[PDB]
Amino acid sequence: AEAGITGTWYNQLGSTFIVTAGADGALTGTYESAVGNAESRYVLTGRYDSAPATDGSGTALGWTVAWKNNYRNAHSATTWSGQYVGGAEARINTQWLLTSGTTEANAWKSTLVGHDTFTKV
Amino acid sequence: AEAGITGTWYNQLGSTFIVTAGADGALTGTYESAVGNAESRYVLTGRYDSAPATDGSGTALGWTVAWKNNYRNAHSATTWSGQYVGGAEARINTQWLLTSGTTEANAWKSTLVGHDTFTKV
Amino acid sequence: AEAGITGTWYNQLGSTFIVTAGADGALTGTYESAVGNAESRYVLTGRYDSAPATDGSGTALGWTVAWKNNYRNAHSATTWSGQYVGGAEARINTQWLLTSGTTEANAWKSTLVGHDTFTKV
Amino acid sequence: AEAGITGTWYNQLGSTFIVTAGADGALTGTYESAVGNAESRYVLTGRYDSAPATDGSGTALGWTVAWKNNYRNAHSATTWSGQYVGGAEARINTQWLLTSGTTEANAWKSTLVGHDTFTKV
Amino acid sequence: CHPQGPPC
Amino acid sequence: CHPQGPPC
Amino acid sequence: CHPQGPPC
Amino acid sequence: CHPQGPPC
Repeated sequence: AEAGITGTWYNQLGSTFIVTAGADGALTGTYESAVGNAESRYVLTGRYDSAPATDGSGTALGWTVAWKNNYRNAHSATTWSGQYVGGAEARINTQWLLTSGTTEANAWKSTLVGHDTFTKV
Repeated sequence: AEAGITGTWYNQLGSTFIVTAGADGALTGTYESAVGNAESRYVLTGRYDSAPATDGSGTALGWTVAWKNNYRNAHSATTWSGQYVGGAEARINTQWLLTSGTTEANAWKSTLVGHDTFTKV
Repeated sequence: AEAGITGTWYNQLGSTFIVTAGADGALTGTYESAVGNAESRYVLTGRYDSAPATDGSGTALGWTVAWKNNYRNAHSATTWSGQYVGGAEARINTQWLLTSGTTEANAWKSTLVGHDTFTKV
Repeated sequence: AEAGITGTWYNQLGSTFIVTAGADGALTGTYESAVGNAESRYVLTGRYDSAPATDGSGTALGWTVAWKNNYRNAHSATTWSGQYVGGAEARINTQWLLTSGTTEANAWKSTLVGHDTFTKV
Repeated sequence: CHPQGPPC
Repeated sequence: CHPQGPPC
Repeated sequence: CHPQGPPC
Repeated sequence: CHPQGPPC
């Protein structure tokens, strides 16, 4: 992976994620929403396995976005967990958790779950 | 939050997490497993909301650990998603996702889900 | 399990669940919300393992509630998945998924996830 | 939904699910694994909203399979939670939880999470 | 106020 | 209209 | 080879 | 014995 991960990825709803994978396991970049805009850009940070297994297994990885930038504060954070699979049609398959900040009476319904696939195309 | 987050947290199974929360939303530190050992230490990185709502709502946050260090490679990554609640008995309540790297035939069972509570005590 | 499951269970938020576990794996009963009321009662149905392992392993089980009765329609359904553990302080530990009916534009945020523990006390 | 739900559904891995949706919210049928076989058949039971909203919203539903029949006992149960969407290309979109019976030392890793889409084709 | 929650 | 969703 | 998976 | 679990 490593060099295979570095680049631009797109998901099925129109979001774009740009990432550098550093030599000792660091992921750093930006996430931007549909429309695409100077103001839908948010910082991302995560970690990946820098020595994956040599059989046809995927590379495990994860990252976080807090939904606050200079134009907007949505009082929430999303984590994606998944694996990179390389080759002709490389993709990242993930499941995600989105938690909102709540009062204690509302805490039982604070978290949504879903899934995304990212491609280079 | 911010200064309220910075410190040592413990969960119900004996794991320890040490974190600095930086002024513009960065979380950085180390995670160590039960036993406690120079060799069960792993790097963590994440993001938190640095301007939370002024009512009694929690602060939303997330972080990632890739399970590789100089002594061990488990070919997997965990993301925690949750919120900090402060005061007399401060805690971080989370749900988590653990993905292993797999072959495509095994991909349907790659991910576990669970939940942790961290305290300062 | 079987006879061990049959009865009244209570969770940490004040909800009550009454269940019969039938000889060949069937679960049938009613769920009622906090307050407790003739009008917060909903039908439940599920399945459990009727020949569990003889070591100290739990009994795996699951059930569903659709949130419609004669007084109220909330256009949603919850599934609980977990295991029964018996003995002096018996409990059922679960994780759950709540899906609302949505338009296709809203489908990405249709599902919440959380967790409950039920006791006989 | 109701009559729209009743029938045979197929997922992306080769599994087949046959269901009757009863007039007051009951779902009953059988699930069979890839290969297709007299011995990969398991009982299912669940609930669905029998009066859905008249706008273009989906119908919310859920069901459970315990993985025990006359030929095999896998000591586990799966719940699916999701919604039916009708029309030309009808489908059921779901997320699922699979719990195994475990000892208490192993309970933290008892549950897998994933997702399926079922079609009539 | 969803029926799963407290109260109602 | 949460920023994770389409659009905005 | 869990019965939920492919095959068996 | 995964490092997330108890012990090791």
